[PDB]
Amino acid sequence: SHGGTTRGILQIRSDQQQSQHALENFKREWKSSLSGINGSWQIPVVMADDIKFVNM
Amino acid sequence: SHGGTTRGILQIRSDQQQSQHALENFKREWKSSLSGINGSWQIPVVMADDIKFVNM
Amino acid sequence: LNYEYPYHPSGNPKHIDVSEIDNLTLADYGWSPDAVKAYMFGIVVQNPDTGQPMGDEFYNHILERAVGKAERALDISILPDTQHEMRDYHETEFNSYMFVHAYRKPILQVENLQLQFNGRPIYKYPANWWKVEHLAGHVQLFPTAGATFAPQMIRLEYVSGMLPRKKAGRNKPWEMPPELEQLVIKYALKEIYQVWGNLIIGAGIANKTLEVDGITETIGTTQSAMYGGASAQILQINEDIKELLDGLRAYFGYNMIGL
Amino acid sequence: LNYEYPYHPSGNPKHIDVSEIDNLTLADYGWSPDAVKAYMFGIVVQNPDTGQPMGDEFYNHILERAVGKAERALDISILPDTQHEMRDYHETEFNSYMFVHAYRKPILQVENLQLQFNGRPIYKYPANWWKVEHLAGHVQLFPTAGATFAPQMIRLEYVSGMLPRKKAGRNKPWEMPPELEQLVIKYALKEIYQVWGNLIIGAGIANKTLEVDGITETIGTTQSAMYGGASAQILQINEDIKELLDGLRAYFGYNMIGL
Amino acid sequence: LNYEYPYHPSGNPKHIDVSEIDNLTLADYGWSPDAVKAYMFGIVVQNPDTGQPMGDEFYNHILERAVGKAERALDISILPDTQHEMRDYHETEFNSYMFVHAYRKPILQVENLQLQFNGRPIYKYPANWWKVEHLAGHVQLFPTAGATFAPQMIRLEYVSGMLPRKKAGRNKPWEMPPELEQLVIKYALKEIYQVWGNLIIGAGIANKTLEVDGITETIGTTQSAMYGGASAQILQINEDIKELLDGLRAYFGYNMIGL
Ligand SMILES: [Zn+2]
Ligand SMILES: [Zn+2]
Ligand SMILES: [Zn+2]
Repeated sequence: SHGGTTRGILQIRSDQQQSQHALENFKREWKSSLSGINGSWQIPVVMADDIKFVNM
Repeated sequence: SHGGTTRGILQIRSDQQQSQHALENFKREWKSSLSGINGSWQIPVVMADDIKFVNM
Repeated sequence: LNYEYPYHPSGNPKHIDVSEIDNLTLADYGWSPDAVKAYMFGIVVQNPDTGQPMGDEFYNHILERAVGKAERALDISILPDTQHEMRDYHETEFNSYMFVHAYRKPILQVENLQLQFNGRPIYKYPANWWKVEHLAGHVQLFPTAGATFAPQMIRLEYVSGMLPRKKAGRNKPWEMPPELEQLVIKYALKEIYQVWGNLIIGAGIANKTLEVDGITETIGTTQSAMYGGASAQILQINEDIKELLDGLRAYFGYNMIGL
Repeated sequence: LNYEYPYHPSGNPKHIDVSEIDNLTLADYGWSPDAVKAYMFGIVVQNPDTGQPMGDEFYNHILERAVGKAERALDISILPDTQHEMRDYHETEFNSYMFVHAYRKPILQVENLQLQFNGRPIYKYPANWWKVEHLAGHVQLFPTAGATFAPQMIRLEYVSGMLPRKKAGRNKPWEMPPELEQLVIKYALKEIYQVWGNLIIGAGIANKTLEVDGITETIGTTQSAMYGGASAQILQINEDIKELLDGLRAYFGYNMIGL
Repeated sequence: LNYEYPYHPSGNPKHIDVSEIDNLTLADYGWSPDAVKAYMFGIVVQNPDTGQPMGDEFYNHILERAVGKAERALDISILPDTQHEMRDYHETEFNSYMFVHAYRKPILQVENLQLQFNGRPIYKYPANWWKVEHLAGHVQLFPTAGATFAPQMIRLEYVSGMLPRKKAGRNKPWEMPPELEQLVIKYALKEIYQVWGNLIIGAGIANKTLEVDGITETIGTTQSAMYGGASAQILQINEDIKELLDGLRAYFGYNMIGL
């Protein structure tokens, strides 16, 4: 009813944060490739300096 | 039907990546020595600077 | 709605005429020998024995290669050009509103989009279906109404590039950011300083003294057995490049693909 | 309530006229050659052989690029401009009171907001529904009364930018902070010091002595084979930039998106 | 469709005539002694005792080896050449639309593609089936209609290489990037600076003083017991090479194979 169910945070890190535009078209690249049943078994390749997932 | 079943990545690393020709005749050295029942219990010796296998 | 056919004013507005892409030149973006020389105000580069100044040919040469370096340093298309791509069908992205990422970005406009078989158009999508995101390099269809991949099913023709900005200090997503111009300048300047740094003194001189008939002269110089005569300026320019590339690699995003 | 239609006085108050955005200039924000020169009080930049001082053209050029660098260094829009966006439908955020984050911030005002299909307005939301948060760059609707996404359903027109502050020492969320002005100054100053640092002495001189007829002169200088003549000032300016950017990256937030 | 047989205009467009590959020369790519000398403006290389300048023969020699080094530094084919390959059958990739990766890239065009047995063609694939990706080096078939491998079943003839770019600042995927030219230049320049760095002073001199009859001369030089006379320039050129190779190794991809 009220909680945060959020599994965790995907931390991507580089010399500077992406602009909001860059991040929203990265969200479009993500959802058009990986969401739902249609994307269900694909794996993204990402070449950021470091990638971490924090379990909450 | 659609997934990546790929077990993992064999990372071999040295001062520079092999040419495509070198890599394709390394694939021939590999398959002629190690594939199927015929190769099933042989172990390759490799002298790369470092070798890693990433489980996916 | 009425429009020049491909250029539906919501999904694919016209930003350039396919004749203007031939008419645009480096000087229209401010990349000119005078622009480089301005950043070396109070310096002149000249042949020490011949006295003749270095010609603008070398400046324009250096500038064209600085643009090439900039276009690989950021995964972008700077000068307008017509791109023709044959793109693979992939089921996930074809199902995702026919998603395709162009190889070159920004998109100035899409020119053609067809599904084909041995060059025969199987279907030509109405231009009112085309959805373009210019800075992202994304094209999609929103229709008005045995294998996961197959090669070269989709034919895509478009113009990639940037237009020179129309206002001071500001750029639209299809217009060049004001300091990518300065980045290309800095890249040119870094080579011109390497040229000039040879000529401030005679070859290989790092100290000199001359004494004649009670007159003495003695010069120490910015050359040394380690550092060349323009080391300092090149280092500073490298700092500026680092800051500029940080900012511009924040403006353009991280590359990604789904496998 | 009565108001100029889009500018509902609670949710979308008018902060600028769409004619004033053409009338505003860099000098209205205090970015002027005189402002740069003030920070180099007691220095003059002049061609060592020709004696002519460096013209204001280069100052304004540098200032425009310093503004561009500042607008990428902080993910912000500084000079007022009209932004037209076509935005994707996403079910989570559309359900979250039609939440959209603008690409450019601050919002000075929202100009139009529509849900559309091939350019046909499907619905035009009453301006009394529009909720704007200017510094955040957030717009929402609070109505008075088969897929999770679809491309370019939402059409949003707005003005992004900052106004020059109306009081000393203070700024509203849509007004420029007093020291972002100083940051753009410092960026200009860092290039002008690179220019001036070439001209304090003849090219490549790092020490000199002259002795003639019992008169001797000898000068050591801030140039060296490592450090250029204005290294120190550039280093200090870099420190000030670091502090300013820390503060301003605390004023503007961290970027985030939900996937 | 009508075309010169192998060069189906969608899948295998003709980019060069097999007579022009003999007519192309290094100078057509801008690799010329004058181009090197331009980057050493204000320097001349000459025999200290004989006075004769270094001949263009050594320049062209160095340039040809700089091209060879560039072709191994990036896993690429630069100058057009006809490649004839006999390729292994592998079941996974033969099932994957007859996928083959060429040893040399880019592909300018495919010349022949056959499945054979002791040199006898078992099948010759219609040229309208051939799908070529030029910069990737990939060829596939899309047919119009007891072991996992066997040796040398597939016969592939093609031209690998790059054409000189047709527009300033721009290249197609089969055209040479503007700064790979500069990379080959830099490689030549690095050897020519090693030659020139021996001749600025007499052999092994790192300081000199001469005093005669009240006249004194004294020279310090960029030579030392550690650093040679052109150490600085070579270091800078190495920096430029590093940046160029970073960019070009982003343009060409990572190598991969499935085992
Ligand atoms: Zn992308
Ligand atoms: Zn935000
Ligand atoms: Zn490859």
